[PDB]
Amino acid sequence: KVSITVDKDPVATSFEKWAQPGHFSRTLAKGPKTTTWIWNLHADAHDFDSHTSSLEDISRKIFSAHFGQLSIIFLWLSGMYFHGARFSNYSAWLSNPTAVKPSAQVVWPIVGQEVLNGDVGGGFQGVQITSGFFQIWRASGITSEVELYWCALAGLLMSGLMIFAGWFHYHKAAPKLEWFQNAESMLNHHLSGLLGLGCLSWAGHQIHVSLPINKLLDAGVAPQEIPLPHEFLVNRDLMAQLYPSFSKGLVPFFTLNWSEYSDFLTFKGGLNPVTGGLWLSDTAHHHLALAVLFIVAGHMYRTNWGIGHSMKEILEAHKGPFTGEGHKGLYEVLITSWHAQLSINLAMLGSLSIIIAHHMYAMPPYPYIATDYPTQLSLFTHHMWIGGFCVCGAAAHAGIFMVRDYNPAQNYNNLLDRVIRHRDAIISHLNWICIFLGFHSFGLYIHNDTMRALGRTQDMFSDTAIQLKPVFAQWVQNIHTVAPGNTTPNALATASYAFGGNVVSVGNKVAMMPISLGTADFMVHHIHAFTIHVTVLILLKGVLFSRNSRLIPDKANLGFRFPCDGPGRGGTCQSSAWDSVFLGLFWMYNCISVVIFHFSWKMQSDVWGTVQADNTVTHITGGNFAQSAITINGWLRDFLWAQASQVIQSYGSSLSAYGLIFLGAHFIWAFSLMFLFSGRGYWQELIESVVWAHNKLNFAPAIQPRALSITQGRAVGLAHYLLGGIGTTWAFFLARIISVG
Amino acid sequence: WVTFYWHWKHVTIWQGNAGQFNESSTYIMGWLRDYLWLNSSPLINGYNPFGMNSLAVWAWMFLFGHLIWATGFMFLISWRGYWQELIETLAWAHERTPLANLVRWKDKPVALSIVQARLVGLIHFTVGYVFTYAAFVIASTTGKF
Amino acid sequence: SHAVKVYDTCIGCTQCVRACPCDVLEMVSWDGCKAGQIASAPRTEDCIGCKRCETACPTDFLSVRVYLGGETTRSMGLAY
Amino acid sequence: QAALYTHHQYIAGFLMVGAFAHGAIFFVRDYDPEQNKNNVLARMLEHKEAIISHLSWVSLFLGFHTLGLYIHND
Amino acid sequence: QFVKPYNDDPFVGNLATPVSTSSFTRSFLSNLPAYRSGLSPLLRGLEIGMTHGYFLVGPFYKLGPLRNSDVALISGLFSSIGLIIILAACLAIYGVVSFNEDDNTDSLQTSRGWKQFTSGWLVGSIGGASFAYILISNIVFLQTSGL
Amino acid sequence: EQWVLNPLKVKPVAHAIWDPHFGQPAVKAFTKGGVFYPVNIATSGVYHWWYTIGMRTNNDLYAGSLFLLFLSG
Amino acid sequence: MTAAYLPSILVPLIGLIFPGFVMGFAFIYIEQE
Amino acid sequence: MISDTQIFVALILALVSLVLAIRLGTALYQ
Amino acid sequence: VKRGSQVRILRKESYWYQDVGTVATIDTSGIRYPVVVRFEKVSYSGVNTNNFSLDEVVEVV
Ligand code: CLA
Ligand code: CLA
Ligand code: CLA
Ligand code: CLA
Ligand code: CLA
Ligand SMILES: CC1=CCCC(C)(C)[C@H]1/C=C/C(C)=C/C=C/C(C)=C/C=C/C=C(C)/C=C/C=C(C)/C=C/C1=C(C)CCCC1(C)C
Ligand SMILES: CC1=CCCC(C)(C)[C@H]1/C=C/C(C)=C/C=C/C(C)=C/C=C/C=C(C)/C=C/C=C(C)/C=C/C1=C(C)CCCC1(C)C
Ligand SMILES: CC1=C(C/C=C(\C)CCC[C@H](C)CCC[C@H](C)CCCC(C)C)C(=O)c2ccccc2C1=O
Ligand code: SF4
Ligand code: SF4
Repeated sequence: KVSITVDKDPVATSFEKWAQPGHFSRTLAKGPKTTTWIWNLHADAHDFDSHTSSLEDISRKIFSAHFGQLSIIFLWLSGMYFHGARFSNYSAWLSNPTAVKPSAQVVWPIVGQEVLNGDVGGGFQGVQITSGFFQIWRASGITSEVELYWCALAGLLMSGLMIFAGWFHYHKAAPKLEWFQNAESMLNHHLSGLLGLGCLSWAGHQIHVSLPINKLLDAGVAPQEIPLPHEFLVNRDLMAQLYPSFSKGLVPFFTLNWSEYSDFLTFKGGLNPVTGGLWLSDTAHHHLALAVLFIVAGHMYRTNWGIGHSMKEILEAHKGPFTGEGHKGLYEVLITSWHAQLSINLAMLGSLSIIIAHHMYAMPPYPYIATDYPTQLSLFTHHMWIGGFCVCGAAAHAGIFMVRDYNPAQNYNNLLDRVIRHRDAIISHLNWICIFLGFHSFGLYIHNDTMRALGRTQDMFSDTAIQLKPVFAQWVQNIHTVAPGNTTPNALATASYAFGGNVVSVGNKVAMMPISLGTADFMVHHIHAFTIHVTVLILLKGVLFSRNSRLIPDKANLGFRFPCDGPGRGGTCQSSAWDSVFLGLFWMYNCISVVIFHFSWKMQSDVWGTVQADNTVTHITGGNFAQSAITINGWLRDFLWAQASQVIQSYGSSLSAYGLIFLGAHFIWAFSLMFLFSGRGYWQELIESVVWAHNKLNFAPAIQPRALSITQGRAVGLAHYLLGGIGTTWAFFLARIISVG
Repeated sequence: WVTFYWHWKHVTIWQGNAGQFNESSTYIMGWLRDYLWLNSSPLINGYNPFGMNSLAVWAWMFLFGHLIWATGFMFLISWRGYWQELIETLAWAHERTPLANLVRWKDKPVALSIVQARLVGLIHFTVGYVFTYAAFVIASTTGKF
Repeated sequence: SHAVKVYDTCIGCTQCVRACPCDVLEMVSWDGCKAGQIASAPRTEDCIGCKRCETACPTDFLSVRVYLGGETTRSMGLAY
Repeated sequence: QAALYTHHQYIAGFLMVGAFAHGAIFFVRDYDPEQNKNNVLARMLEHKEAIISHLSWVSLFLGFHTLGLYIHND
Repeated sequence: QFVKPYNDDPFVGNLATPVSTSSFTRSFLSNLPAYRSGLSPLLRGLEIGMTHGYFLVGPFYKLGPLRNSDVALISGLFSSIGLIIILAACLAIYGVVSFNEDDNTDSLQTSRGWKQFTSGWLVGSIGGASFAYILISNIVFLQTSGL
Repeated sequence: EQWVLNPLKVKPVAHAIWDPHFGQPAVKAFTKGGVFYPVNIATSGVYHWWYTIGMRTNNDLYAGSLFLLFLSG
Repeated sequence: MTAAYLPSILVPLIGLIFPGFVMGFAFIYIEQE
Repeated sequence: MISDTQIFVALILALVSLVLAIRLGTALYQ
Repeated sequence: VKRGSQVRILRKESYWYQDVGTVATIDTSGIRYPVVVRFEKVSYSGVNTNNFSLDEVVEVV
């Protein structure tokens, strides 16, 4: 029976434990005999599975932590909306979106930092923003700072509601483990209610608010002259002027005469010629269809009334001759381990973020976002990074589940057991494929470099030489170009003009044009494959060998996160599944850096640019990519050296902040190498000398100073490495694109 | 640091614009822009899509130094246990691959020792350092004068 | 192989013997400590050098020391 | 001229690192405390803590303030 | 059902899988020269080298430095011969280092067996490279890849 | 011998280049120093050093090399 | 037979034959009982 | 300007030095 | 040195060399290192107690 059961007043709200750091952990509650205790406090703060053995307690803690996170996100959104309302040039941007740079942050004039308040436009000077909030609001139909103030108020109220809910559901009414372990009910409700009703409500908002307001805005009506959303709601005649099918009413809907709504529910495709974004009338139909699909999908599982499925039955029924027991035990694993669920959800969320980055650039969904090049580049790279981090976290939590919550007794001859039992084959084959891809993807660049440096330019892998044409990708692009009217008969235009078609230009600037793939694209795609495969190798090898290996037969006893097993066996450094995540995070950084560099160069060289009166488009770099992206020297010179000029010549301008952050990120990246190349013994001995110096003056801390643990040193090195590298790329990208766009 | 200082001061004096050093040496952006970025142009243009010159060898060695430096980063950051558990799987694969198990190693393939890996990474790092700066100094001086 | 040695600071706690993944350390009789037992390393050819014995040692600097010496198949822990 | 200067400076740094490495190797292998009973070498070992701590202090001093001035100018 | 222990030994580092222990796999492997029964170590090397030099000639011929020249095929054959000599040297040094002089009666795992194998491999490799050279030089299809 | 005449204008060549990987563009690019074959231009200063010492002809350098071979032996 | 032929006669030797023979002999020596 | 005879004399001296180097290498290896 | 007395350590290999601890017990059986010293400062291994001989400890004033 799916039912609600809670414990009333399980934990008393009191500050007693606020003054007892480490209370959650038995080893830490004692006190800080050394400085390692300080770091352990933070390292184990949110490891609820190591505080108690009670799945009920862990689930309640996770629920309340989720409520706190939602409150934080609502506060973040309210802050962005309030800044748009109060410290922004949103009205000027609405008046002239193609001339004034969006800005919603202003700095104070203290030490000359007022230089950062650049001339963005519209009689306003501030910090140019690249988050796309202006376009989000324009699509939503916001045309005033009053509406943004109300949005901020709603965000603040929701943040308060979320924090209150977290406190209430931890200290006043904490649901029980039976409540938590309702996968069927939790998926039915999420799918139908959350997703389906969310997209249904958004479809209603788009149909009643966004569509007419944006129709008038594209027609050129002034934002002050456009009527108000409630006016549109209550004046069916006014809305019937813009979309003449509202005079029909809901009778077509309830009689299945849905063609009557073709005026505002249309499968049009392409991009809005005026705004350069997707048709909001297409988005409304998209979201309505998604709402129907999700509400139907949310009626698949059994809750209380007999109708539905049981995921246990489905999984146990799905088994074959190559897999023995098949998916038996997975339902129990997933309703008894939070870490398995976290791994799955993180992997899917990260892959979704990557997919979102791709689709949000080839099909700009918001008005005037396509020609806002800083926004496009920033969003693409941001979501790529979030996706990579989420994937690495999925690997980490898969390893944590394997070490902690994996039970061979309950996993016998099922898929998990069989994977463990032939892990050697998987890792060996992935190793071979990684080496093969590395060779045949990077040795090609090395070959081109050597031939160009030897003057044998006819022996290179180039479009003007030996060719490596991505015929399959070109074939797919041709399919998508010809689909409108042939394989998608009732679609007027292609899904994206990147596949092929005509250039979409807004404000004498390219919004989206066909992206041509050649030898350089073939090479860079195969390098992407190489990097992804190596990252997967590291993460999967760690996860599979988390529990045991030929080297360390008892590794689960050591744990998920341990430094080593000593200098024996030749040396067992970094053998755990945590160190696998550490190295795989390095490799994810490599992969995503190459991906975002590819995007930046390709889009600046073959998509983005200004269209002349001739109809010809001159790109930001002008075809550099085809003949330069085939050599590492070409990447070093025509991309890094060439495009770093904007960030290194930013001093004295509003991008001087970008220049300073460029330098600081370089500093942090280098500073990471001190932790990454070094070991604990040297620093402990140096601390011994420093402690002697302190003792010579008859004083020294009661908390004995200690060098960072080995794992903590690796973590600090990795964190500083990632911060420095990503910050360098951040400053470089933002400075370059804001200078040339 | 020492050789950067020497080379930049002398390059500015040689071209007669000692004021460039006098003014840009006071902040790190000056070093990054007016010394490295500014003087790397002829070197990185040693060979390009439009041709090549005698500085192509120095450009190639520049990239060679970058490569070996980053390779040394491998040995300095990644430590033994991971590679020892990977080489174990590789040995298993070789032993159970038909037509290749006809061949057999005479020395058991093992991962590098801890001190050995430190030394190898240090050697790669040092070679990258030295070759990169040799290429930069010689090529930039020869392309500017 | 690695050279494992025991010193008189031994208190007979036996944790070194219990921590050894192999079977290299065993308890023998002694009169120098209250427990009347001292650690000994008869099967030093099976030592791998993990120093778990060293980690599981409560005396001010260790009563048990592992000096890593020549490497063999057993010392290197090579299952192949 | 630039090539020669860089060459000889790098060689100098290598040689200095080697000199200190072999001093350490001497301390490990060839040092006889009973022979060097309370001479200059034994005294160096005696106040190694003071030496190392003051060297660390001067290093931090120089680094902090040089980097701080550079960042201020930047 | 389809994946089982190797040779009914659960604790050997191998699994019995369709790719590893199917009837087609076993027949193919047992009929290859490296495993066929009856062949002397010399005949095994002969067949293997015949097979290998033949395909070695192609890559050099069509992608070597002198591929756009009149002498592309001769250059490819001569590079194939060079690589064959290098690999024969590899085989010889491997044989002298790995196999001691004890006599196991030419089982391909002996000094004499491996010497015969490497001799046959060199002869067959050079012969196959020459045969491919002749065929390419005399057949236009092979020179143009069907163009 | 042709560097001792105009040392401020002639580039000193270290040794000839024979690399079977060079293309004709590379050979032409490296053919400098007044010679007619690809060469490397010395950056060691041995030309200036020997000129100051008193070496003027190639026979002087050859005799020095012979003596140093004898000394190595 | 002039000295101009010496580079073409020697560079292949010093760069392919000497390394190959040295590697083979060193291999035989290091792997030898 | 450097004659083939001069180069041959240099090569002969180099060969003598190589023989002596092999002798020294053996003596040191012992 | 008696029970409950402050003693300074004289063992050079000791984490507490030239440091003061409290004698917890002195065993007269005749073992090699009878005295037991407890310290407030924990060592690197995490132990705050050790066994010392009577010649490696000096009573403080
Ligand atoms: C003339 C001076 C001199 C002398 C006589 C010695 C003598 C010695 N040193 Mg050394 N040493 C020197 C200078 C000197 N050193 C310098 C300048 C440094 C600082 C860099 C060091 C640092 C140093 C350390 C840290 C150690 C020694 C050790 C030793 C002893 C063992 C040597 C050994 O293991 O060979 C090593 C054999 C080799 C073949 C070296 C291989 C690696 C080299 C660097 C080559 C790498 C470059 C690469 C091949 C180039 C690639 C080119 C690219 C284009 C592809 C020996 C007594 C060791 C010892 O026994 O200590 C107790 C030791 O631990 N030395
Ligand atoms: C420093 C020494 C050295 C020398 C002298 C050469 C010489 C050569 N290389 Mg290069 N090469 C070198 C180092 C060297 N390489 C290194 C270190 C690498 C690794 C990056 C390469 C990688 C490389 C590649 C990838 C290629 C070359 C090729 C070539 C050829 C030049 C282009 C041409 O048209 O020839 C080609 C025309 C021919 C007629 C080839 C005839 C060669 C004969 C058969 C050589 C005799 C071999 C000998 C019997 C072996 C003895 C083995 C023993 C030592 C154990 C030529 C044979 C090209 C080639 O075609 O090679 C076959 C080529 O594709 N080289
Ligand atoms: C839904 C997301 C999610 C959730 C709920 C969790 C939950 C958990 N993770 Mg995490 N994890 C995630 C995503 C997530 N993870 C991702 C994306 C990754 C990949 C990087 C990881 C990788 C990972 C590892 C490798 C490990 C965990 C562990 C844990 C557990 C304890 C973490 C802790 O105590 O943190 C407390 C919080 C901190 C220690 C703060 C860390 C923040 C660092 C210092 C960087 C912050 C920089 C910040 C952005 C500012 C930069 C700007 C600068 C100028 C200041 C906990 C169950 C640990 C575990 O289970 O061990 C048994 C563990 O070892 N996770
Ligand atoms: C740019 C990189 C970098 C930096 C900054 C340092 C810094 C340092 N190293 Mg070095 N080191 C590096 C790379 C670097 N290292 C590398 C790659 C290695 C090879 C593994 C080493 C290996 C090494 C060793 C072996 C030793 C040092 C030592 C030192 C110290 C030298 C004295 C000094 O400059 O003090 C001045 C301090 C600095 C320049 C750093 C201060 C950074 C900022 C400006 C301080 C302000 C912080 C700010 C408020 C934080 C806000 C952020 C927060 C909100 C999160 C210092 C801590 C020696 C030492 O410890 O001496 C005491 C020492 O023994 N380093
Ligand atoms: C150590 C000094 C030295 C160096 C670095 C070089 C370098 C070179 N010589 Mg050689 N050469 C030298 C001395 C040296 N030479 C001497 C003394 C003579 C006179 C006998 C020659 C005569 C000579 C000729 C005739 C030719 C070269 C050529 C070359 C080039 C290719 C290599 C070759 O074919 O060698 C061949 C070398 C010999 C047959 C004899 C000399 C061998 C020397 C004495 C070996 C010394 C080894 C060293 C002391 C220790 C090694 C250290 C170990 C760790 C490896 C290359 C630029 C060829 C080329 O293409 O030039 C452009 C070429 O045609 N050299
Ligand atoms: C003469 C003159 C002319 C112009 C005016 C001026 C005032 C400059 C006047 C005076 C100049 C003077 C006094 C210059 C002073 C220079 C001096 C003292 C230079 C000394 C540098 C010292 C160095 C490297 C020391 C390096 C030490 C090392 C490796 C030690 C290694 C060792 C260790 C670590 C363990 C023991 C064994 C061993 C080998 C000793
Ligand atoms: C696995 C798979 C999937 C899809 C289908 C596909 C067919 C591609 C299949 C793969 C097939 C493959 C890889 C086929 C490759 C075939 C090869 C390499 C065949 C080689 C044949 C070699 C031949 C004749 C050699 C002939 C040599 C001769 C006379 C030599 C003669 C001589 C010798 C030996 C010595 C003295 C001189 C003299 C008399 C000239
Ligand atoms: C430098 C270094 C140290 C010494 C560094 C220590 C002990 C860090 C202590 C720093 C202080 C206590 C932090 C507070 C001051 C900082 C400037 C503030 C930023 C840090 C907070 C945001 C947490 C190690 O202990 C170590 C251990 C293992 C591998 C590598 C290393 C390593 O590289
Ligand atoms: S741990 Fe140290 S003390 Fe305890 S028994 Fe083993 S050796 Fe003796
Ligand atoms: S090292 Fe590992 S094996 Fe050798 S004794 Fe100590 S514990 Fe037992």
